[PDB]
Amino acid sequence: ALKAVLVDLNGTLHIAVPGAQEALKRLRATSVMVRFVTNTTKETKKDLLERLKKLEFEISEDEIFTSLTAARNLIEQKQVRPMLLLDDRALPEFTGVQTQDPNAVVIGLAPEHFHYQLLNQAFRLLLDGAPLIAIHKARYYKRKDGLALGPGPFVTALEYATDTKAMVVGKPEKTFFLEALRDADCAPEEAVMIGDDCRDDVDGAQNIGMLGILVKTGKYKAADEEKINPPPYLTCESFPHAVDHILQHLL
Ligand SMILES: [Mg+2]
Repeated sequence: ALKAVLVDLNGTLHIAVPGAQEALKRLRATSVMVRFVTNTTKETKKDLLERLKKLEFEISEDEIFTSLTAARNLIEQKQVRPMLLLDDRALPEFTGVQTQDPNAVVIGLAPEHFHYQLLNQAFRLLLDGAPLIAIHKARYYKRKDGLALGPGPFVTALEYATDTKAMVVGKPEKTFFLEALRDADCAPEEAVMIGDDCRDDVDGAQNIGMLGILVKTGKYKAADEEKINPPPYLTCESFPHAVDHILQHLL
């Protein structure tokens, strides 16, 4: 009955977690589809794959899925020409997407685009009926010189200005999981997500009816499992442990 396993790529697989590359080879001995997922506004599948190959994982490219892929999929489903308020680094993920005469607004973390004039242009697309698509809505992030504005304040500004709500496509939001699961052509109920983040990874997956496994690596702190309802289907020490459980109980 288990058809797909989604695996967070950051803190679940490396900080390389010991046993991970072996545990994954073991998971592959089954027929389960394996997907490697992350929220990102900046990173390509090619870079992420690279980083994983360095670390001795056997992962192919068609297996990495991100916040950006979710946005490309939605773009292609809605058949819209987005204005891409994205870092120049994300744009390889949108090659072949039409952006001229735009009729949609896609917004990630794009400081160089996060100025009045270009924001006002986006505003006028939304007044005209353009859908607003947000990669995610984080208030801030940490950089070399301290906390800095993330994409969330700027999504909200556009939302405030137009009295509309963005479709958010990054974790914990439902779209991230449904698009990740799209290539397995399976129900969320027939999949599991493994992450070190009880909210973004595990609660997010379980809100659409996936089984969520919280691992005590990466950004996990003791009693994180207690902050969500219901609790994670399973909380365990690491990715190799998650995997043994899956082999035992779910396959
Ligand atoms: Mg992570």
